[PDB]
Amino acid sequence: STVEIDFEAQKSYLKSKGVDLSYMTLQEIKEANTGSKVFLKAKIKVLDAMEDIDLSIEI
Amino acid sequence: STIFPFIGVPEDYILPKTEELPIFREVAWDFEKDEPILEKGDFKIIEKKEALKVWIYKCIKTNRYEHEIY
Repeated sequence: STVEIDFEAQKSYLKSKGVDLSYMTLQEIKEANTGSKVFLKAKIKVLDAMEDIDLSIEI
Repeated sequence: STIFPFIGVPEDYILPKTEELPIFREVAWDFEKDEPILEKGDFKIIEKKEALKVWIYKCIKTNRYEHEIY
Protein backbone atom coordinates (compact mmCIF):
# COMPACT_ATOMS: atom_id res chain seq x y z
CA SER A 1 0.00 0.00 0.00
CA THR A 2 1.11 3.57 -0.64
CA VAL A 3 0.38 7.04 0.76
CA GLU A 4 1.49 10.18 -1.06
CA ILE A 5 0.98 13.90 -1.58
CA ASP A 6 -1.70 14.61 -4.20
CA PHE A 7 0.18 16.67 -6.78
CA GLU A 8 -2.71 17.45 -9.14
CA ALA A 9 -4.93 18.71 -6.33
CA GLN A 10 -2.21 21.05 -5.08
CA LYS A 11 -1.66 22.32 -8.62
CA SER A 12 -5.38 23.00 -9.04
CA TYR A 13 -5.58 24.81 -5.70
CA LEU A 14 -2.58 26.99 -6.56
CA LYS A 15 -4.03 27.77 -9.99
CA SER A 16 -7.33 28.76 -8.40
CA LYS A 17 -5.56 31.07 -5.95
CA GLY A 18 -3.86 32.66 -8.98
CA VAL A 19 -0.19 31.84 -8.37
CA ASP A 20 1.98 31.65 -11.49
CA LEU A 21 2.89 27.97 -11.76
CA SER A 22 5.03 28.18 -14.92
CA TYR A 23 8.06 29.77 -13.25
CA MET A 24 8.29 27.42 -10.27
CA THR A 25 9.72 23.89 -10.32
CA LEU A 26 8.20 20.60 -9.22
CA GLN A 27 9.89 20.62 -5.81
CA GLU A 28 8.51 24.11 -5.23
CA ILE A 29 5.04 22.97 -6.30
CA LYS A 30 5.19 20.11 -3.79
CA GLU A 31 6.38 22.28 -0.90
CA ALA A 32 4.29 25.39 -1.59
CA ASN A 33 2.16 26.84 1.18
CA THR A 34 -1.54 25.97 0.96
CA GLY A 35 -3.11 27.72 3.95
CA SER A 36 -4.68 25.17 6.31
CA LYS A 37 -5.45 22.59 3.58
CA VAL A 38 -3.81 19.20 2.95
CA PHE A 39 -4.14 16.92 -0.09
CA LEU A 40 -3.24 13.23 0.01
CA LYS A 41 -3.85 10.05 -1.98
CA ALA A 42 -3.52 6.34 -1.25
CA LYS A 43 -3.82 2.90 -2.84
CA ILE A 44 -5.18 -0.21 -1.12
CA LYS A 45 -6.65 -3.56 -2.14
CA VAL A 46 -9.27 -5.25 0.04
CA LEU A 47 -9.36 -9.01 0.53
CA ASP A 48 -12.49 -11.16 0.34
CA ALA A 49 -13.40 -14.47 1.95
CA MET A 50 -13.38 -17.68 -0.07
CA GLU A 51 -16.85 -18.81 -1.11
CA ASP A 52 -16.44 -20.90 -4.30
CA ILE A 53 -14.25 -23.81 -5.41
CA ASP A 54 -13.22 -24.55 -9.01
CA LEU A 55 -11.71 -28.01 -9.50
CA SER A 56 -9.91 -29.02 -12.70
CA ILE A 57 -9.53 -32.80 -12.57
CA GLU A 58 -7.22 -34.70 -14.94
CA ILE A 59 -8.34 -38.22 -15.90
CA SER B 1 -7.44 -78.42 0.50
CA THR B 2 -4.44 -80.68 1.16
CA ILE B 3 -1.41 -78.52 0.30
CA PHE B 4 0.38 -76.38 2.90
CA PRO B 5 1.61 -73.36 0.94
CA PHE B 6 2.96 -71.29 3.81
CA ILE B 7 6.58 -72.47 3.59
CA GLY B 8 6.49 -73.10 -0.15
CA VAL B 9 4.17 -74.26 -2.89
CA PRO B 10 4.67 -77.66 -4.53
CA GLU B 11 6.26 -77.55 -7.95
CA ASP B 12 3.50 -79.55 -9.66
CA TYR B 13 0.70 -77.51 -8.07
CA ILE B 14 -0.74 -74.82 -10.36
CA LEU B 15 -2.08 -71.58 -8.95
CA PRO B 16 -5.83 -71.35 -9.66
CA LYS B 17 -5.89 -67.77 -10.94
CA THR B 18 -4.37 -64.33 -10.55
CA GLU B 19 -6.58 -61.83 -8.75
CA GLU B 20 -7.64 -58.83 -10.83
CA LEU B 21 -10.54 -56.43 -10.80
CA PRO B 22 -13.21 -56.64 -13.52
CA ILE B 23 -13.70 -53.85 -16.02
CA PHE B 24 -15.22 -50.84 -14.26
CA ARG B 25 -18.63 -50.05 -15.77
CA GLU B 26 -21.22 -47.45 -14.84
CA VAL B 27 -24.43 -45.88 -16.13
CA ALA B 28 -23.55 -42.81 -18.18
CA TRP B 29 -24.29 -39.39 -16.69
CA ASP B 30 -24.32 -35.90 -18.18
CA PHE B 31 -22.88 -33.10 -16.08
CA GLU B 32 -24.49 -29.94 -17.48
CA LYS B 33 -27.99 -31.25 -16.74
CA ASP B 34 -27.36 -33.77 -13.91
CA GLU B 35 -29.26 -36.72 -15.38
CA PRO B 36 -28.68 -40.29 -16.51
CA ILE B 37 -28.49 -40.68 -20.28
CA LEU B 38 -31.01 -42.69 -22.32
CA GLU B 39 -29.85 -44.45 -25.50
CA LYS B 40 -32.32 -46.11 -27.90
CA GLY B 41 -34.92 -46.09 -25.14
CA ASP B 42 -32.62 -47.56 -22.48
CA PHE B 43 -29.83 -46.60 -20.12
CA LYS B 44 -26.43 -46.23 -21.80
CA ILE B 45 -23.44 -47.93 -20.16
CA ILE B 46 -19.87 -46.64 -20.43
CA GLU B 47 -16.68 -48.21 -19.10
CA LYS B 48 -13.22 -47.54 -17.64
CA LYS B 49 -12.09 -43.89 -17.55
CA GLU B 50 -15.46 -42.27 -18.28
CA ALA B 51 -17.15 -44.40 -15.62
CA LEU B 52 -14.42 -43.35 -13.18
CA LYS B 53 -15.13 -39.73 -14.10
CA VAL B 54 -18.81 -40.24 -13.25
CA TRP B 55 -17.95 -41.85 -9.92
CA ILE B 56 -15.47 -39.08 -9.05
CA TYR B 57 -18.02 -36.37 -9.84
CA LYS B 58 -20.64 -38.05 -7.65
CA CYS B 59 -18.17 -38.54 -4.79
CA ILE B 60 -16.98 -34.93 -4.81
CA LYS B 61 -20.50 -33.52 -5.04
CA THR B 62 -21.79 -35.15 -1.82
CA ASN B 63 -21.43 -34.20 1.84
CA ARG B 64 -19.85 -36.56 4.33
CA TYR B 65 -22.14 -37.07 7.35
CA GLU B 66 -25.35 -35.62 5.90
CA HIS B 67 -27.06 -38.79 4.68
CA GLU B 68 -28.03 -41.80 6.79
CA ILE B 69 -27.80 -44.28 3.92
CA TYR B 70 -24.06 -43.72 3.43
